[PDB]
Amino acid sequence: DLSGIISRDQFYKMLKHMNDNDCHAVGFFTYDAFITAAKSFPSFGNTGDLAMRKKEIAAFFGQTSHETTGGWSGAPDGANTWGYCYKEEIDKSDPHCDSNNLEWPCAPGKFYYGRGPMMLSWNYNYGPCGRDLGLELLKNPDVASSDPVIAFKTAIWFWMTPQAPKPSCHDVITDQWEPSAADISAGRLPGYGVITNIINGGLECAGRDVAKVQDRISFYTRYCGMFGVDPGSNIDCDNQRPFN
Repeated sequence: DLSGIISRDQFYKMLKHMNDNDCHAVGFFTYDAFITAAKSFPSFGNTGDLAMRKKEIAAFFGQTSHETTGGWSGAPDGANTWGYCYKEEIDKSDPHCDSNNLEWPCAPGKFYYGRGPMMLSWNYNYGPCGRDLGLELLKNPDVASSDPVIAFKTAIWFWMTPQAPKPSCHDVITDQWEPSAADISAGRLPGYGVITNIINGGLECAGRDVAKVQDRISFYTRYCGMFGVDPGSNIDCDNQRPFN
């Protein structure tokens, strides 16, 4: 299974500062929770040859490490060793409630700020995620940051789920996505860049936030080196139009 693609040793070598006193979610994100969560998504890390499976895992941790990073220029061992420092958004002031969404209504008093490795946010994402995971995330979003299995499940759910016009990150990284004519025109080609685009393209790609994109790339390149895989082509999204 996945344990033969990413070992416990590898997991903690990647996330080598997350259990440091300087981080904020010490002991929360465990290797065991990761392996358990991945079982709800059997194709994740299990599609293709060993190099492809390792590249998928590197990409998943590259992106989620950025979403949860505590890194900066002077962080011990380098900024790209400080993934998984947070388990939820620092700024909790906004409930992230779209009261115009009728399918996934906001539960009164509840806040849908970012939680988990992918920083799942908004009632309209907690809703479908909860539906697909068989969990009451819309009524009780806080479970996404109190239970590390649920936390990882929300991240893997995001990774595996197409949200038109977007393919899933999974499909892109496993060479199962065939770009449309519109994608081609927009410079959206298979690679890590289009995964950044799927996750936060509107705020980062087309050169909108080079710093954030470079941090995403820095984690990914580090992890690819540790796994012994090539990060591949189209790693950046500075020449891609955001999806809509």
